[PDB]
Parts: sequence; C-alpha cells; structure tokens
Amino acid sequence: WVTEACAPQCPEGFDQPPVILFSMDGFRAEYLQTWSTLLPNINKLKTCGLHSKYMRAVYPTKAFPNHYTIVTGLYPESHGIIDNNMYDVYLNKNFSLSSVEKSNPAWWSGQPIWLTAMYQGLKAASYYWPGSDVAVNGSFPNIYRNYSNSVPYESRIATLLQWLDLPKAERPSFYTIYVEEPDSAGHKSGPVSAGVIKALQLVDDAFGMLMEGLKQRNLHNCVNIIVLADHGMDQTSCDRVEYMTDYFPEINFYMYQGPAPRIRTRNIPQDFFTFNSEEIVRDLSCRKSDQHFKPYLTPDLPKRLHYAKNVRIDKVHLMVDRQWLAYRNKGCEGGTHGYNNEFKSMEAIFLAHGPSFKEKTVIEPFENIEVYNLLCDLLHIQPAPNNGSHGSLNHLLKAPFYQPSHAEELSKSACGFTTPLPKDSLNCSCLAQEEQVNQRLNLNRGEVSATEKTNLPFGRPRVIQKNKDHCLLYHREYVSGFGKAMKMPMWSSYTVPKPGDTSSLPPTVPDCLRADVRVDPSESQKCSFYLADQNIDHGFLYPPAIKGNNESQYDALITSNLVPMYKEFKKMWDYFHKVLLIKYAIERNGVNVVSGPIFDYNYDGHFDAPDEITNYVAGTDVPVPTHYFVVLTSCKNKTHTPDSCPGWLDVLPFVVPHRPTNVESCPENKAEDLWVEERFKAHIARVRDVELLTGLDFYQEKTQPVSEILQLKTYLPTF
Ligand SMILES: Nc1ncnc2c1ncn2[C@@H]1O[C@H](COP(=O)(O)NP(=O)(O)OP(=O)(O)O)[C@@H](O)[C@H]1O
Ligand SMILES: *[C@@H]1O[C@H](CO)[C@@H](O[C@@H]2O[C@H](CO)[C@@H](O)[C@H](O)[C@H]2NC(C)=O)[C@H](O)[C@H]1NC(C)=O
Ligand SMILES: *[C@@H]1O[C@H](CO)[C@@H](O[C@@H]2O[C@H](CO)[C@@H](O)[C@H](O)[C@H]2NC(C)=O)[C@H](O)[C@H]1NC(C)=O
Ligand SMILES: *[C@@H]1O[C@H](CO)[C@@H](O[C@@H]2O[C@H](CO)[C@@H](O)[C@H](O)[C@H]2NC(C)=O)[C@H](O)[C@H]1NC(C)=O
Ligand SMILES: *[C@@H]1O[C@H](CO)[C@@H](O)[C@H](O)[C@H]1NC(C)=O
Ligand SMILES: [Ca+2]
Ligand SMILES: [Zn+2]
Ligand SMILES: [Zn+2]
Repeated sequence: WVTEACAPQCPEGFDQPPVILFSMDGFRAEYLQTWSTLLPNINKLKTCGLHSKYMRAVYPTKAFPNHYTIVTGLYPESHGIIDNNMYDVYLNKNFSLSSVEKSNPAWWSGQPIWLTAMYQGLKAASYYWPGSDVAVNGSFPNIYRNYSNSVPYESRIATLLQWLDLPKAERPSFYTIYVEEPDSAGHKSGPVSAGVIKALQLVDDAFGMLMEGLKQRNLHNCVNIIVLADHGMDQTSCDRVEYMTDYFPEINFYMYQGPAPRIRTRNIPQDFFTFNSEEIVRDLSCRKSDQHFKPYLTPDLPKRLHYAKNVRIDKVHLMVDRQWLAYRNKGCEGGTHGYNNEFKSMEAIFLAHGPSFKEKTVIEPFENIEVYNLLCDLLHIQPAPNNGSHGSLNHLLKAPFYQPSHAEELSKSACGFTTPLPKDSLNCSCLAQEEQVNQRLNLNRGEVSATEKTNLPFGRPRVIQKNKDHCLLYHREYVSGFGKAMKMPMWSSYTVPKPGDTSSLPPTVPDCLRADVRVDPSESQKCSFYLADQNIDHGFLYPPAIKGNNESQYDALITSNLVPMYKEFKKMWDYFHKVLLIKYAIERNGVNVVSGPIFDYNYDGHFDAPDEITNYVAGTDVPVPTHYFVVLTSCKNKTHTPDSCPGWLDVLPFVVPHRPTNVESCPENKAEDLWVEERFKAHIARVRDVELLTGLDFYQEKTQPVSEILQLKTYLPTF
C-alpha cells in the first residue's frame, strides 16, 4: 500500500462503506506541515486523500473534553466533560482518570456517534476512546474494550481487522481507535525533539499496519478512514511558570494547576455557591506589567470558546499565555496542552481517505464540533442535537448526504412615515433651524432599493426569534432593524467605502439628538432614561461621522440607533468606529458593518427571553446588553467592494463584552491605540456565534450554496 499509487472499490458482501475514526493524541498540525515526508504511510494518505491545514480543537485542549466533543458535536459545557479532572456539586463526587468515577454515566451527557448509530440500526465497535468504555445513556457499544495504555498498537489494529472479518449481521459499520502517541513523547521531551519523531514514526507504522491489513481484505479503497487528533503541543520550562504565591499572602483554595487553571473552594458542597469568585479575579487583575496570564469570570470569557454554562466549570477561571504554566505553590520540563484552541501550537490534524471523500483535496481549517455531523452523513444516519453547523462540511465529500437550507424567519417585519412632526418630544432636543432633515428620513421606492443595495448587499438578517415585534427602518447611509419591545435596534447594516489618506476625520455632532417620527412614542427610547443613570449613557450603534458631509450625519442623531452603553465601554466603542474601522476599510477596500446588542445573562450562548434579562437601565423597562457584536464583511479578492462583489466573502466578527470597567484591557498607562485593538482581537467569534446570541441569521440574499455560506459562518480568523 505504501509503495502503491493513488486510486468505490468495495467487494461483494459489503454494501455500505465502513467508517474508522483513528485518533493520534497530541498530533499537532506542525507535525504534518514539517515532518510529513518522514512518515511514508501518512504522507501517502495526505497526498491521495483529503486533509486540512489544521483542525481547530476545543478549550481546554485536553484528551477527554476534545475526544468526547468529536463523537458528540457538543461543546465541553454541553456534553459535561469540561476537564480530565473535575468536580460536580449536585452529585458530590470527583472525576479523575485514576478514579473509578470515570465509568459513572452521570458525568457523561449528550449522545455519541456510536450510540447514534446503534439507535438507528447500525452496529458500532470501539478499541479505546474516552466514553466508549463507559455506559453512556445506559447502553454500551456492540464491541467495547476497557482502556489499557500499555497495549501494543499492532494487536489493537489486528483485532479491529478481525471485526471487519465478521459476517454482515454481526459486523459493525462504525469504528474508533485511540493511540497515546505523539502526546506521551511531547510531555517527555517537547514538540521539537527527536523523541516525538520516533513517536510519529511509531504512529505511521501503526496506521501502515491498518492500511496493509485493509489492502489484503480489499477494503483499503472502500473504508472511509478518518485519522485526526484531539489537540497539539507547546514547549514548557520551569522558568516559564507563574506562581500563585507571588499574588496571594495565603492560599485557602483548590486550584486545577496547568494550562487551563480553575479556582475552587476547599469546603464543598456548602461553601461552593457562597465562595467569593469575583474577589479572586479582582486580586489577580493586572498585578504585574509583565504578567503571563489574565483572570476571567465564566460569562466574561470570550464567547467563541463556549466555556461557562456547566456547574463543573468554576466561576473563576485563568487564561494563561503561550508556553507559560500556572501552579498553586513553588513545588514542567518538556511540553503540555490545555491552552487556548486559537493558538498555532494547539492546532490538531485532520486526514481522510475513502470513496465518500474528495481525492487530492486540501480543505480550509474547521472546528472539531463539525466532525460528528460528517460522521452521521458517512454512516447515512440522522444526527442528535449538536452544536456543529450541519452541512458546513459538504465540500469535503464527493456526494453530500445532507443538503442544508436557509434558516426560516419566525417573525415578520411590520413603522411607516406619515408626517414629519413628532407627537412626543421624548425629553430630547437639538440646538439647531426647521425640520428639513425629517423629510430626508422619508425615502421613496427607488431610494429604499438604493440603500438596500449599497448598505444591505447580502440581505437583511432574518429574525429567527418567535413573536419578536420589530420594524425595518431605512436611511440613506444605513439600514437598521428596530426591536419595538426592547426600544433599541437588534441590528444595523452599513457599507463604509474605501477612504482616502484622511489624516483629519470629521467629528461627531455634540448635544444634538432628536425624536423618531416613524417609531411610536410608546415603543420609543427617551433621553431622560439616561439622565437618572450616571453609570450608563446613550450610545449610537451606527457612527454618524463615517459617511457623507456634515448635513448627512443628522439621520443617526435620533431616538432610534440609541443603545445603552457604559462610560468606560464608550472608550472602546468610539475609538473602534473612529480609528480602527477606517484602518481596516483601507486594507479590505471598503467594509460592510452589521452591529447590534447581545443579551446572555444566563451565559448559555443563546439569546435571552425578556424574563432571562436581569439588568435594565435605572428605573426603566429598556434592557442592558451583556455583549455587543460587530460583523465586518468584505471579499476574498481585494479588487471588489462589499456593496458590489461577485465572489467569495471575507468575514471578521466580534463579540465585545459590555462591562462597566475596562479591567480586562487594563487602560492604566496605555493609550487607547494599545488596548482597544487587543480586546477586540481577543473577542473575535464565528458568524454562527453572533447568530445564536441574537437569533438573527445573516447572508440569505447571497448568490452562493447554503453549504458554502456555512463555511463563512463557521470561519474563525486567526492572526
Ligand atoms: N478511554 C480512556 N479511559 C481512561 N483513560 C484514558 C482513556 N483514553 C486515554 N486515557 C488516558 O488519558 C491520557 C491522555 O490524557 P491527556 O492528554 O488529556 N493528559 P496528560 O497527557 O496525562 O497530561 P496533562 O497535560 O493533562 O497533565 C492517555 O495517555 C491515557 O493514559
Ligand atoms: C475531591 O478531591 C479533593 C482533593 O483533591 C478534596 O478536597 C479536600 O476537601 C476537604 C473538605 O472536604 C478540604 O478540607 C481539603 O483541603 C481538600 N483537599 C485539598 C488538597 O485541598 C475533595 O473533598 C474531593 N471531593 C470528593 C467528593 O471526593
Ligand atoms: C470492563 O470492566 C468492568 C468492571 O470490571 C466490567 O464490568 C462488569 O461486568 C460483569 C459482567 O461481565 C458484571 O457482572 C459486573 O457487575 C460489571 N461491573 C461493573 C462495575 O460494571 C466489564 O465487563 C469490562 N468490560 C470488558 C469488555 O472487559
Ligand atoms: C449545544 O447543543 C445542545 C443540544 O442542542 C444545547 O443544549 C440544550 O439547551 C436547551 C436550552 O438551554 C436545554 O433545554 C436542553 O436541555 C439542552 N440539552 C443538553 C443535552 O444540553 C446547547 O445549548 C447548545 N449550545 C450551543 C452553544 O449552541
Ligand atoms: C437514551 O436512550 C433512549 C432509548 O430508548 C432514547 O430514547 C433517548 O433519546 C436516549 N437519550 C440520550 C440523551 O441519548
Ligand atoms: Ca441566554
Ligand atoms: Zn490528548
Ligand atoms: Zn497529553
């Protein structure tokens, strides 16, 4: 097989292609992009078959959360396995690799692929996998095997080939195989060592034994083999470790030491809920200028990670930088994993071979949460509710099983111009003159279609929320979707064109703010609402001084486009729309911005119901957003503008947390140009992430297949 050339070639007896999920622990993308030629069998698979540049892991980048994420399609917070070592309050038990509690079905949530196959009339066998040796939802896989890390790989492969020798009735359709290397060698020496090469050569022979075995069984060109990894590897040193003793006078708390630290109380389960978690982050927030970590609360963490809604995730969490560790006391060598999944060193591998997959194709990077949807499509089975976008991975397959469709709108738009005179002043006034700008808001059929072409190129974001009373408001420079109930816009779409050298930019008009004649005063936001609240003040979603002359910016300064913002948050919001937005408009040759509020007080990752919202503006029914999104959209080819682009798009979304203090960025000593960009970049999320938090599906009028649009939806930009 290793000497053979690139080729369904399935023989009689086998009617459907079998799926094998090969896992090589700690096999980073760096290993495949540098040492691939040293691996004869793996190099023959990357050339003939299909492979990605890298496969994005899930935080924390460890075996048990990632392996179980691949088989379920759920985030660690949803499937329960948030860490290899964790504690449950309600069950009052400790989960550990050495403990017997690993076999307890109460820890394991969701439905893995092997069970999904069994519930749909397909047998599933497994030779090692975190969860396969556990009775998830009562049932066990058809051929499960109790874990033993010291078993030789040749015997593991031999028994898997023996399962394929079984007759059609007893013969399983789905398989999984786990390998400890090149992870064990990564901890022993490091990611750039001779030790990992020997382990990489050892996994190559192990994969070689499977392909050579399948060759004599005439299944090497029939089997849909998927060789992937859980995480990557990063070098560590005893000099590159942050000690907690240098931050606290006395340690009276339990900490999960390593790349993903979690602070918990010792007295459990009584003092768990009453433990002052917000105190620890406050005592760790920018204590040193050369600090190698950042303390975070569960909802304060970047939304893209999806690591908050689970009782096992301790409220106080630590975000350690690249190559650096965190320990409780003074009492390391080689390498480790558990860091941010966005990091280059934590990028896993993905390689596939078979008749279902496209031959000699190098696909773009994707998240492990999507593997479950692909596995279901390969086995011809309906998936269980997972967090992966079904249909996103159709570009990998020659013949896609699931054809995705656009998200159905559950709420119809129904605001209209009648007279330019306002019924109620709403305690707001502009010093400037007669009401001439009020008639400019009133646009004819042609003028509406003009702004629905320039500022709305991919169409209006459809409301996926049930009974959401909303109205569409049109302006010459921006189109917005006002939310009648929350008295603020859900979204605001506007295409900023490519500007000149622009050394001096026009400033925003101060003290000028009028009332909207289209929106009814009962559903309108009053300026007196922010008068009583000293902490929160009126902020505009769409910046007025971004398009046109001094007269044109009068449309934004109205009761509409007004959203509640903190005085400290405005420093991040205004600087981004005055310096950064223009800077990235030059690089992309114009940019389409879709911005709005996010309500996620229950930190589940989904949009909040009116009852779910806990904080409102002082003595008013207008809510306060938890986060604010900014979706920047352009094109892959820089020659075209977002208003008129034929081809593939380029996206840069954000989920900026709406916090009363900039304690996350730490603005002390640093000028706005040194921390605003850094925070936005740290809070970059997928288009699917903004969609789930708002209940607004984007890009529905874009002339491209639903499968191709989902690739942009799942896309996460990495710098
Ligand atoms: N199904 C399983 N059941 C129990 N233990 C397993 C199973 N699969 C793998 N393991 C064990 O989990 C290890 C991989 O876990 P990890 O890579 O997540 N953690 P490790 O390398 O020990 O170091 P840390 O950075 O977490 O300190 C393997 O080497 C096995 O010993
Ligand atoms: C889980 O294991 C930890 C130890 O790893 C246990 O923590 C101890 O809990 C007692 C109170 O019950 C404290 O006084 C000790 O200080 C804790 N130990 C350490 C090392 O800090 C915990 O009780 C275990 N939980 C269960 C349910 O087994
Ligand atoms: C994996 O190990 C477990 C625990 O040793 C085995 O489970 C036992 O199975 C027998 C029947 O074979 C039952 O009578 C026991 O009650 C089970 N114990 C527990 C704690 O579940 C299991 O059979 C082993 N599986 C394999 C494939 O070796
Ligand atoms: C990931 O998917 C799961 C399943 O679709 C979601 O979990 C469900 O969420 C609803 C609403 O909160 C609950 O009523 C269900 O009980 C949950 N089920 C399970 C098994 O957890 C989860 O919210 C999704 N997460 C994201 C980020 O999309
Ligand atoms: C558990 O198994 C039963 C079998 O009847 C099934 O109906 C149910 O959906 C399963 N639940 C999960 C969470 O897999
Ligand atoms: Ca929510
Ligand atoms: Zn691992
Ligand atoms: Zn490991």
